[PDB]
Amino acid sequence: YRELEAFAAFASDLDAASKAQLDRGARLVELLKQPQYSPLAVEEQVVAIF
Amino acid sequence: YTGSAIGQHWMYNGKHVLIVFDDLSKQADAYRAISLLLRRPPGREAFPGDVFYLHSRLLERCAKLSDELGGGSMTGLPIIETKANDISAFIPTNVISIT
Amino acid sequence: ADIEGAIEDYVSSFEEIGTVIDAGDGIAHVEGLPSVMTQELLEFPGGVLGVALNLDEHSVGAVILGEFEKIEEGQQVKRTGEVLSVPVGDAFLGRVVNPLGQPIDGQGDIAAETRRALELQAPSVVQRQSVSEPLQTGIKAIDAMTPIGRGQRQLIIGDRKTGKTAVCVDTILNQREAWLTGDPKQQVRCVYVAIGQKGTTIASVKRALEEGGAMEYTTIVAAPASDAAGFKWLAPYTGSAIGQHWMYNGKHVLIVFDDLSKQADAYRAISLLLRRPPGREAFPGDVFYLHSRLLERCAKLSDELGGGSMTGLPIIETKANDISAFIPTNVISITDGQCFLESDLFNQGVRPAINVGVSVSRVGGAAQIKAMKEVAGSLRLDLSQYRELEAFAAFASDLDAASKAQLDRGARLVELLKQPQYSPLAVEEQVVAIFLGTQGHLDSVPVEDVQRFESELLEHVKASHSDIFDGIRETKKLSEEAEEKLVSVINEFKKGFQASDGSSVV
Amino acid sequence: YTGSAIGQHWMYNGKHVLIVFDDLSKQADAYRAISLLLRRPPGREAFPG
Amino acid sequence: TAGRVVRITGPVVDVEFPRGSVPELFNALHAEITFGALAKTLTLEVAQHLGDSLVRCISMQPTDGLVRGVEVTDTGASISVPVGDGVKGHVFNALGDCLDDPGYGKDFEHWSIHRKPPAFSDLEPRTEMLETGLKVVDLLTPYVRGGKIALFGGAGVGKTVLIQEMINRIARNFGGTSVFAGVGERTREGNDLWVELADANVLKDTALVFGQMDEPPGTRMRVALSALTMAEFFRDEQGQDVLLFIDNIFRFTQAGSEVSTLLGRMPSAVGYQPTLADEMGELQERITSTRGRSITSMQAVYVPADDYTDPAPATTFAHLDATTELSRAVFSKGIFPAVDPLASSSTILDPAIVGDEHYRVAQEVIRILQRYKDLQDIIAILGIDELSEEDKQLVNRARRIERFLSQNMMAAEQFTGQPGSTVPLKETIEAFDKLTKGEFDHLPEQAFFLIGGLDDLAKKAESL
Amino acid sequence: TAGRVVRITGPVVDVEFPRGSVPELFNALHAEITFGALAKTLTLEVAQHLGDSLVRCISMQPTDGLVRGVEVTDTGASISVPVGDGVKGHVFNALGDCLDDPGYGKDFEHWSIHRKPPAFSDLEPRTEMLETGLKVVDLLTPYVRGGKIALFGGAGVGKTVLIQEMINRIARNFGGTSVFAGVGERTREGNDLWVELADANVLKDTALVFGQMDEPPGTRMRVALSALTMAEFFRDEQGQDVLLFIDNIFRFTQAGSEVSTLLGRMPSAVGYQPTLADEMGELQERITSTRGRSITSMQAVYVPADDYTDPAPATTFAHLDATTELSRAVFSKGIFPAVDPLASSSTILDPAIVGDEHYRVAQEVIRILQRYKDLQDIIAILGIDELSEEDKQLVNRARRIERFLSQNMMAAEQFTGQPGSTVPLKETIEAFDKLTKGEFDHLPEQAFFLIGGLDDLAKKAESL
Amino acid sequence: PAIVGDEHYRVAQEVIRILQRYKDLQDIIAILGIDELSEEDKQLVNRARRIERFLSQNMMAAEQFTGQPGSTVPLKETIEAFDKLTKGEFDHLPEQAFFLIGGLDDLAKKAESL
Amino acid sequence: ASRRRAMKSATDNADDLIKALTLAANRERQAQITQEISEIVGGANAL
Ligand SMILES: Nc1ncnc2c1ncn2[C@@H]1O[C@H](COP(=O)(O)OP(=O)(O)OP(=O)(O)O)[C@@H](O)[C@H]1O
Ligand SMILES: [Mg+2]
Repeated sequence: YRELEAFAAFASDLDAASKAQLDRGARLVELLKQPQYSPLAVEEQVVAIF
Repeated sequence: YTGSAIGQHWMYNGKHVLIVFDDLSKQADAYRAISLLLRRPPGREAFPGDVFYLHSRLLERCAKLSDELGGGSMTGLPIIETKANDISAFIPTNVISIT
Repeated sequence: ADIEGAIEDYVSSFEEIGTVIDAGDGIAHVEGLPSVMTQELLEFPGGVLGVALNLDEHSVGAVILGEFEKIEEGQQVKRTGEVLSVPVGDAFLGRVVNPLGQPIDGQGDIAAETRRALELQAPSVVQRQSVSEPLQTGIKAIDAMTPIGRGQRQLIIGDRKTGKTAVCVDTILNQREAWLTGDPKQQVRCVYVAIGQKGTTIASVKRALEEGGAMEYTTIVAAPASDAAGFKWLAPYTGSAIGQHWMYNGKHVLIVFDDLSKQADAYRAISLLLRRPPGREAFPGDVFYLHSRLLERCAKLSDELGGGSMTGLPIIETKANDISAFIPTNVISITDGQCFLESDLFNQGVRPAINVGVSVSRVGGAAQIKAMKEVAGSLRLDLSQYRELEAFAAFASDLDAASKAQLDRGARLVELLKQPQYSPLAVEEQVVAIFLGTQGHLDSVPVEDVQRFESELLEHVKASHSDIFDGIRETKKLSEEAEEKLVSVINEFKKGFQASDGSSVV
Repeated sequence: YTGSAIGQHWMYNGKHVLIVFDDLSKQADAYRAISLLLRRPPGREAFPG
Repeated sequence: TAGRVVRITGPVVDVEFPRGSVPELFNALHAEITFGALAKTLTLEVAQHLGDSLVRCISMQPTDGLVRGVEVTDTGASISVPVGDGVKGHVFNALGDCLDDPGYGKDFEHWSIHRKPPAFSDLEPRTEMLETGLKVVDLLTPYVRGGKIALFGGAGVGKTVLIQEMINRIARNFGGTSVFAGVGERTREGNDLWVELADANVLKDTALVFGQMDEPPGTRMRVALSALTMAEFFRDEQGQDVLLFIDNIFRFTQAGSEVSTLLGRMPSAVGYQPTLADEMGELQERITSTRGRSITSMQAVYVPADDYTDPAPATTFAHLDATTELSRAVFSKGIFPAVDPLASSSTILDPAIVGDEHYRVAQEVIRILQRYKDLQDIIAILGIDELSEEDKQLVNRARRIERFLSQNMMAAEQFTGQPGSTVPLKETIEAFDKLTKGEFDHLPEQAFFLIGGLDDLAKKAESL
Repeated sequence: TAGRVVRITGPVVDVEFPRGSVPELFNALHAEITFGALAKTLTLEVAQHLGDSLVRCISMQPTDGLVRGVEVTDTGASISVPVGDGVKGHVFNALGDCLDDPGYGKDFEHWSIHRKPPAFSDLEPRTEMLETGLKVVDLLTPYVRGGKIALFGGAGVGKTVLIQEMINRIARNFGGTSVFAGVGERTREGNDLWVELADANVLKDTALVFGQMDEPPGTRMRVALSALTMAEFFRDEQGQDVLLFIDNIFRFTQAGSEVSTLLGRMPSAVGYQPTLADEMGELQERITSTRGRSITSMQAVYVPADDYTDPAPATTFAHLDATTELSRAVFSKGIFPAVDPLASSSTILDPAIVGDEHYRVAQEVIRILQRYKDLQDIIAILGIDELSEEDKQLVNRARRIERFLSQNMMAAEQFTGQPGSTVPLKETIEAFDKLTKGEFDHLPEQAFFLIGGLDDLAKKAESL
Repeated sequence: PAIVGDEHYRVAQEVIRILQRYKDLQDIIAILGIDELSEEDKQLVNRARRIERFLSQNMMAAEQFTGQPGSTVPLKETIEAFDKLTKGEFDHLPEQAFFLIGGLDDLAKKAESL
Repeated sequence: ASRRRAMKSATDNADDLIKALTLAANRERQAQITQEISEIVGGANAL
């Protein structure tokens, strides 16, 4: 996703597969965001990544 | 090394330790100061030749001991402050080759 | 215990004459001279002179001031008893002198009014006054965008063969009009300190000043490349001493140092030969202190101390236009403003090759007469806009009308700031020239003819409508009546101006 | 220098020689080593003056 | 008991003392220069012990005229600077000697300039923000109480006027005091600052300590510490919040490097002293908030070669909590304090320390200003007519936002007559919230210039 | 009375003398090497007085074979060289020993190799152009008759070829005396020069002094001074116009640097001796002309590491009236003589001297080439068609001007095979005026390559 | 060629030539991208990317990192594959197919997967 | 429109290249200063 976003920053249009990749990455990156001083137990981490 | 000794005492007693160093870049600079005041000829980036040693000797003691020695462990989380994302600099590369 | 007492008595036991125990490369070590003081002037048997820069418990390390080969081990060294001092007075105007004040032009001896130590302290913060009166350089770029006020330190910084000495010699020449008036409050004196320049280059500078009539108020402190490092190191302080004698008496002085890069090299050589610890680029730890002590003498004294001033124009030669080098950084931090002269602009036809932009004068508007401040206020922004829009010279057709107007205005302001060598412009002529451009009166002239149009219109105003120039010089501001008259004269002249391409102007 | 001497013996006897020095850069490094071990103060790039 | 000068190597002087009376490190010794033209009382700061009872010292005055074997008298204490309310309103040098009224302050209490930073247990664990009362600072680049703030700029961007503004605000709002540490200060600029502060009548709230460039590197290195000693006295004893200016910190670093070279130490990194970080910490870490009182600091930092990776700024910036960058473009647009809203930054501007609403409003303002800066190229080259309706609306919002970041600064009173404004932070957040939501984007642009908040905005709008 | 070698370290030898007989600085001492294969009389030059009657000397011949304790005799005078009309037509080494006829000058007048430069009173600027027949030199960097000329260039960019060409162009049509100083250059070049001068019957008016690079550092330091002493004898004692070619003057400073550390001097800048400027100024200011007696000096200068910011070239630039800066970029492009049109300069290129017509064409050529240099960045990446029409036409003009600045030089017949050419100054001015105005824009680029004038340009264009 | 054979040396030299040309074109690729190159150079850069990625391989020691088992490619197959790559016989396959693939057969497998 | 997008991308790439080259140039400048100081002080230590 980190390179597909750079490609899409200037690509006129994207295929359905590329759109799916971009839409999944833009949500995975948001998921990995985490507030300071708020560690998550391993169970909660695995659920969130699930 | 004070932190590493404190951690090693627990490590060899069968307990698990987590040692953090914010930041080993400032230790390298400090040792550069001592080594230059001792007039030891510098190397790359004005660091002494044994600067790598300074860190490896440090970070090489963070180990997962065998069951024969109690099974303790010490996990190192050294912090390096790169300068403008220069991950190819001297101290960053040294600590990446150690870690 | 008693051993310590005997040693104390022996040490407290101490004309005084020493002996040269070591000599070489311009440095001589002098055993003895227990009462020598740092930077004392020592005299050697052959008439040679030295400066006791190092004082160890063993020997005095003295830099020999030229004529070094006559020094031998065992020669009797005699101390002068006084620190480095130079003669000073009005007799130094029109004379060429080595850093010790001894003439080298071959004319008669100089009638010294007094002797000044080279290391007298600079005026303190409370002895100074705000830099508030212009020092007209005659260079449109400097006087319009990086003004130099009396008491300011303006660093001419640039690569080799870029126009630095030309700018400074033009500055010196431009003071002739102020000299002839005879008023000490306008009358500006000049000292041109040549460090490491070849003798014929100093002679060419002398020729330029003399043909331009400047030498009746200008002094040259010459430390040619031949002279020992001691002279190349002391020459700026000799010039500063002369300028300070003139300054504390109420006169206004312009000190040009050409180049401080060569003073730093001389001091580096002396220090390294003296085994002083080197720093970056092998310079001793006190090179910044060297140049600061040199340039902080320049100041404008409070009216309690006569109101005199000394304006510095330190020239420094960069390498590959690297202004981050050690001496450039030190002098840039020391000085009040910088004229960055670049070779790329010089080749492109910008003359003097001042990079308007990075070049700045911290005194700013306080060093401009009201007329220049009003007319030249918009010049900087217009040039900035032109330099931002220059990439569109190829596609101007697609630019907005205002952007095209800005581009055309800038392409003519840049020509307006061009100026031939040794042709300084009085302040009123500069005011009129910048008026021609900033007010758009050049918008109708071809870019190829802006220079000649300026020159011819200035000559026309001088010959026939001199009222404008007299008004500007007497009032220091361009009055509305004078502005209207100048616009009328511009329009009348444009009818009689023959463009290079045969076109016409309206 | 040994190769140059061996070649020079033939050269001064009227014969044509062709000397190849692979690498003069490694000679400079060796001379630097000798000088630094003799404690000559080095010049630029740590090489002997 | 007194020593003898045995070596003079420029600023460095070696002094031999009796076996039992060698001075300790950083002691101040006095040595007489008797030559008439250069008569002086050199202050030498002991820097090293060379053995055999020789101590190597850095001369705080030029050593020209000094003679071998001249008596050197130890003062028994480090370089001591006068402290007290009596130091306010005057100008001192790095050695505590008054420069405008010589002999003044010799009877005050004298504090050693070498003092340990506050004990570890005495430090405040939570970073409190300094409500300056300036819209732009309190919104986009909030200063940290007891912290350090970079101050980029130059001549013609109102740096001196902003310094006057901060002096006024610390003096009136917080009832505090200011100390201006002119490290490497141009004597012309020192005199200009002195007369401008006297004219503004804020010198009475400020103590000036100028380590002039013409002085050897020792004074330029110790002037920052002397000013910080005065600030520490105002903090710990007088119980006042202090604002310590340093212009320029890079010159303190450079003086330290030059001294290190003079003493013979091998240079490190790019030629700086091996102890660069140690000196920088000893200086900055004394600038902190303790026992409820804080020494805030505004430091002008020179980045050599425009390189933020050079060890000087790299070590300085490890300590700076905020950055304020004054720009020519903003200044020419008539906006005072002339802070560039985008280049300037603050490390306390996180939703954890400042409120969530504050962070949201600041981020919206930053976004609008960034978009306006991006469209500035189009506006200048093709004209505003090319912009779309949304782009024109955003430009209208951004013009007024950036003009509202301007403020009728207290320092401007002397030049205009109207009193300076002190907008409470809540009012600033609310006003900029409204501006980004566009509740005022219909008012004329001239209404937002130099006004103190929201009620002043309404009153000036009604005036127009 | 005689000395005694105490310490030998490469080219530096320390000699201990009795107390009352220490030789003066720059005196010449004689030692003896008795080893059969290397037997000789070794000339030492006193460089320092170390104390305790020890002097430290540079060896003018290799010290191989020298034995500690070997007697050293003092000549009582500095190294002296023969002077007179006799030196013309002969080959000398740095010590004044004739090579092509050993023992030739032993009975001539001998002058000390060391002497002060003429006083500032005698100096007068020179402003007469020396037309040489090369397009680039005559147009952009006019040479000064009686002034100082230099040929800067990195390693192997054609300094020797160009200096030989200018010998051919000036000396061969010049009635006065000429002196060549082969300071630390290739011996093959010197031998070829000697053979060429003998064949052209110019040797009888030329005195050659060689200290080529096979010699130890002392000979390279002092060969320049020896040749220059011959030059000043021809100047002051005969009032005759003199040419002093020096190839290569940088070797003087380099030899100084080689012995700098052995003499006890701390290194400076990039490994150079601290006395670089002093020594090179002492040598250079002797080369100047004095009113009524002119030395037209032409000295090649080497640029170490191909870096024009190196201290030696940078300090040499100040001693020169005309400067032809060769560059490896132009050489790689194939534009021989490889002169850099932009970096090169001449102090006589003034509209008040060369005439406004010459100056205008020179400045137009410089402007065109500078614009082309700026555009080369865009062209290599964006392409040529993306430039402005005016800039595209200027690029064409600039390429043709760069290739026309090339010339088939007489001494470069070996490089190209074709014979050389002499382009009159007026023809050069007209040709470059036309090029800048575009009257030759329609011809192909190769028509201008290695072509000596307009007639040859037309011939080549018709050939292509 | 006297040791590894004429075919091996020829294929190696052609691969090195293509990669050197790609490196020389990096200066333009970084700014303007692939679009502005000449058509011959465009084709060269495409097969250069494919060659650069095909030189990648899934090593056994990499399993512990990637999980995918390592692969061994004999010399003959490597020579044939890179000869085909240089001749352009695989310019129609996506670049993603050549990551860590190790072989012609497995290359076809991954291409079918994509 | 395609030219606009391509040249915006080219300008961004050139800005990134300028940043990377400025970082590299600063690193080389610092390295040159450190190396020169090392040579100077190494000569000094040997005296
Ligand atoms: N304003 C100008 N217009 C035209 N030519 C100029 C101008 N200023 C300088 N020049 C020319 O530029 C060349 C170098 O000028 P100048 O002597 O001022 O250089 P400099 O920067 O002092 O260099 P340096 O002393 O290092 O040689 C000379 O040919 C001089 O005639
Ligand atoms: Mg000059």
